[PDB]
Amino acid sequence: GAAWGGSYVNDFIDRGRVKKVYVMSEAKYRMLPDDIGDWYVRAADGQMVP
Amino acid sequence: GMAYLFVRLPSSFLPDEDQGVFMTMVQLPAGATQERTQKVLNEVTHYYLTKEKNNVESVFAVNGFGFAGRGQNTGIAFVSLKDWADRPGEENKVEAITMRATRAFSQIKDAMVFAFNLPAIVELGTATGFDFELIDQAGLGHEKLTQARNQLLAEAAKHPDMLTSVRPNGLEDTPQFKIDIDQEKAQALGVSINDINTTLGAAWGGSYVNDFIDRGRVKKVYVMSEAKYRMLPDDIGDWYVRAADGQMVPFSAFSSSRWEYGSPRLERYNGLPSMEILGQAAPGKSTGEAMELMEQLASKLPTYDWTGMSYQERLSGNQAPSLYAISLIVVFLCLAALYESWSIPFSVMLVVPLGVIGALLAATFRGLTNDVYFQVGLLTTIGLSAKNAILIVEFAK
Amino acid sequence: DIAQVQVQNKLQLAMPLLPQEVQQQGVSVEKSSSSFLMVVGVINTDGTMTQEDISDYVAANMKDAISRTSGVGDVQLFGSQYAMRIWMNPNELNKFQLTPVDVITAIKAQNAQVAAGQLGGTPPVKGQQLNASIIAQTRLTSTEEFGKILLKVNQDGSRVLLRDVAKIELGGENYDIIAEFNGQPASGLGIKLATGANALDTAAAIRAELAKMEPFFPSGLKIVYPYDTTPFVKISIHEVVKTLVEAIIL
Amino acid sequence: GADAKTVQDTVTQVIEQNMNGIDNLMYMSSNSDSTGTVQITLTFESGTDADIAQVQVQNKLQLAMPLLPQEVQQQGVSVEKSSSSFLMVVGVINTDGTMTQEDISDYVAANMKDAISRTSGVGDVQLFGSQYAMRIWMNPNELNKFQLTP
Amino acid sequence: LKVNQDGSRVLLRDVAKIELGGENYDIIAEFNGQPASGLGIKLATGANALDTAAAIRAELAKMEPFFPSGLKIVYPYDTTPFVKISIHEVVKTLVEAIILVFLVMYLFLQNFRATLIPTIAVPVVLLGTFAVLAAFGFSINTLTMFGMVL
Amino acid sequence: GADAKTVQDTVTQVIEQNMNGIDNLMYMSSNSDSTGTVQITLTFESGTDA
Amino acid sequence: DLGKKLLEAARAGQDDEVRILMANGADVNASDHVGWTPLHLAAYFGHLEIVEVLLKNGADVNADDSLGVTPLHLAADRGHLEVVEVLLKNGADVNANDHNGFTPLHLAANIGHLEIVEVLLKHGADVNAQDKFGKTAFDISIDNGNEDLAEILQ
Amino acid sequence: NAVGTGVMGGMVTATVLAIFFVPVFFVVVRRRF
Repeated sequence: GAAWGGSYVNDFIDRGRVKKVYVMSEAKYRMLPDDIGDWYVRAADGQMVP
Repeated sequence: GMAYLFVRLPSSFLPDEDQGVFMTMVQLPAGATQERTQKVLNEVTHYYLTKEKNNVESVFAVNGFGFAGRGQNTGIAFVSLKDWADRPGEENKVEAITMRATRAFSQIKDAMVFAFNLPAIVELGTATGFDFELIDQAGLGHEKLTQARNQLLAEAAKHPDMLTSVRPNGLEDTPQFKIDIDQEKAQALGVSINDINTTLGAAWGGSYVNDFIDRGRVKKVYVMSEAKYRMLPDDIGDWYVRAADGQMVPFSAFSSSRWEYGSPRLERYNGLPSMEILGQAAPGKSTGEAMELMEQLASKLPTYDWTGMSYQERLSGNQAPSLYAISLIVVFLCLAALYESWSIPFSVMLVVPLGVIGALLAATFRGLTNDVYFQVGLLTTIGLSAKNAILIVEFAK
Repeated sequence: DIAQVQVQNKLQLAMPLLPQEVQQQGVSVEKSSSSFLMVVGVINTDGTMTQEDISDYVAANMKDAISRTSGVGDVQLFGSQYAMRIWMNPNELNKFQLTPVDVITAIKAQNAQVAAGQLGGTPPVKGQQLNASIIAQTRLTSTEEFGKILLKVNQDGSRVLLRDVAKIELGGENYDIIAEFNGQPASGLGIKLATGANALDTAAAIRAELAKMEPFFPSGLKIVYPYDTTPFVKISIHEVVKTLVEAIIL
Repeated sequence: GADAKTVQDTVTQVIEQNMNGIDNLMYMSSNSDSTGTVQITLTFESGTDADIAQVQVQNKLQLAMPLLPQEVQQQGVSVEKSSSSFLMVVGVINTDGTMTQEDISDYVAANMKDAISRTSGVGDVQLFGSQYAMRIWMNPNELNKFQLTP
Repeated sequence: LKVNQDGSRVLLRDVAKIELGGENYDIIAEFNGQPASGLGIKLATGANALDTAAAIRAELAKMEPFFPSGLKIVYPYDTTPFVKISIHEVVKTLVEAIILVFLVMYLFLQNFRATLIPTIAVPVVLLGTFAVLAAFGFSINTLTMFGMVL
Repeated sequence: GADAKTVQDTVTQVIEQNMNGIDNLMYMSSNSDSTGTVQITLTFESGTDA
Repeated sequence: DLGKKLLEAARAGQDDEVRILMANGADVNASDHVGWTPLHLAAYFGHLEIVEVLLKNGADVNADDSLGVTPLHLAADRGHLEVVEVLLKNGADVNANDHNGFTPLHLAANIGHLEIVEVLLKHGADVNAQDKFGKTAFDISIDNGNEDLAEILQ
Repeated sequence: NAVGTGVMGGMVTATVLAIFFVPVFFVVVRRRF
């Protein structure tokens, strides 16, 4: 849900005023259903899993 | 003789009075310690209780405070005086104590100490001064805006016949001790970032962890390093942070430092940054005068320049006497109906200067001002001599 | 005024039952009407800046001042104030054995403004002469500053930084809205009139506060009035005054 | 412990951002000094009612509160109304030289303050000191000895 | 904090000096060379300032016997007399006013009866004034009494 | 989770000593529950604005 | 005394009242209080005229201050070309070290100022400057972001 | 004083002068009209 969706992590100083900081994923990699088996997440044993 | 004497009489809101108290300032150089600013205050209070122990009752010496700004380099002292029955002659009135007490505090070296009677009414809206605000309209920054002020504050002195006592309210920039730490070394030593930004701002800054109860009252529990462990920059190489290899690393193995310039008291106004300036009008001149030049001089300021005038200055915009006109329109309409004439009203209305001229002679003998007790003091002699007249007119008529 | 005081009072209880990430966004209580009083638009005659740039000036340099102007219930932005956007790539995160959770972690710890105390600070010791502040760790400013951000240290000696997995672009807070004036890239503010406030006086007020801040726009930054319901009130009202005088002469 | 940038950028800027939709505001002063304190005077049109003025301001501060640091939120953002109109001050001094101002203040606070506040015919009352506080002064040398960090 | 593998224990006293302390140490006030905390007392709405000063005056005397050794209070800034004197002076001027109107009236006139009529008409009107101020909200203050001796 | 007293000294005495000025205040009462809760009630001069 | 008057004028930029203070015999080693004498300040804001005036009258160009920062450092970081050249003409140390290990060549790399780096290199350059962190000139040029800055350092 | 000098002094004038100048004011205004 950070990858799609997104996540407002922080605050930072952009040219004086204070502004926000998001995190999400590039569109290409989030446009198709076959793209879920494209993403891998870490496991304690150290291996990514589709 | 009335019109001539009226404008040659300085005008003012209200005379200071002798309230039995007067206040004094004490400013010290940037970097001054709390201890140094206290040895000065020691001197001030002795003077009042020695070289003039027939007129002073007690001295309340507050180290570490100031109306311009706070910090270990400031202090205010307030003086309380004896009954007027124990003081006689105008040689012992607050003005006489004050000028004579400010004129003894000059030999002092390294301090800017100066006693002064306090404004009647506690109105920071001290009279005949203006209140200038210089804003940052674009995303310029501090070093940038701080420059543009020194610049307006240059001209301001180029017109001593117009403007005097013009100064910045706030505080000048001072040196800082900036300190950065490198992540690469940091992750490579096992040490976590959260472990650092906290063992610093806690030991050095003070951290308030929780609450505790004492004597039936809740209070705060704070944590900090011992006075003698957070004084100077060397002392920074004494703290160690535990790594994850279960090893300890000294603070001086992931960090660097130097000196930078920053500002205490950063001011701001209506959202964007500001420097406040206050001054007053030169002797003889007015304030409608002493503010127009400030407004222009300012317009030449390098673009993101804006003027916000506030407070004493702001209300001044108000008001034009559209009342002095109404007021006078009515006094006429009234006589018009009493005597039943558009013309006779004038014979009663003429007496105004006869009442006012004696007001002005009376004043100038002594040295008094165009304050509010005067302006009503006229209004009552105007009203009464116009009354006499209505009678002689109506008896004659 | 009081109707707002209560509805706020009852909200302030519900606050801590809402997800961490709905509080950080800030919930707003307003007392406006539901119809736009006026839409004050903003174009760029020079085209020096894009429809994204345009929206971020409006957002960061005009909206608060108008939202604090007495009589203004609500200000709705047609576009989004910038925000440091970061776009992560799946193939590159797996390549290095990483997960997006980790990415979030490195940002919270390198982009932080922390309080560090000061030297010679109270309580002083016996015989202190020096007294300064201490500074470290200020917020990040440029995307570039963010690109540096260290993610991990390979045993190999490789530097996995934030750039290598994401494309950092200062970017909009959100991409939902795109305004266009006359088929031309634009932005603006939908202003709603707080309850009971005089429309005309309120309008005079924006106009006044909007004027205070024209003398500082960048190249070709023009203001436009695509939607304003106010002029019809002023003209209407003077049209009756006219038929008054008129009827007297007749 | 904060500098004035930390204070201004964060606590001060954010508050300023969210003080929206208040009524009858002429102007807004603010100054973020280095002693750690911010100070945001809001000046209202004359004849405004102070009680309402202050509550709308307090309301937007509240919604703005989840946005400020942890350690400012813990501390407290008070909102008083400014006058500088003291009917007097009372000097609580100590001729015996047996107690510090630290003590005098605690004493005034716990005993005199309630009575002063409840005093017939008196309005608000300031205290020119604090209450005692628990202070743990560490030694940087000790902790390391034990592979301990603050 | 930690337990020695050696098994000895590390307690907080061992690495910090735990003593009660004030929240803040920034400012230090004094009075004739001795420490004092003071208190700022604001005059509550719609209140009388001569009373409220006598009130606290008694209320301070009333807690006197519980004070610690050497603790005694004083008045570094009191505005009351300035309000007490002012009022004495209003009434004085109005007193010697009538006296003068008696003699500047007996002298020109002959009879005793004429002098008297003034002594009645004057204090009547001057009394009514207070009533109507009261209606508009006005207080008895420095401005509104001089506004009467005039 | 707290006794009635712990509260009084951390909650009720906090609030009550802060209540120094109020237009038209007659009296003021305050009970602490031990259910960990509490309430304080201020009664105003009768002709008063609620 | 006047020394402080001078310090308060080197900092501000009032060069006029620096001639007057030079006229009456002020101090040029007034240093305060962190050890930053006026030459240090003049460079850091920065003012050419007063750097020079001061230089003529009596100025340690190389003044360490508490941390060893020297005017040359201050110039490079704040990054004033015109003032880096002058401090170099009147004799400075381009291999000057902070208690840190920061020479004027790292501080110029960090700021991304390719125009100062070149001069510094011409005057002096240890491109093998080992930082407290062993990072060097071309090392901090990559990590930083700049590309062409690493070119010159290959 | 401020209410004492601009009144006592102001008065000595508005009576010495007025008792002579107002028999005038009334005669010169019945003239022009």
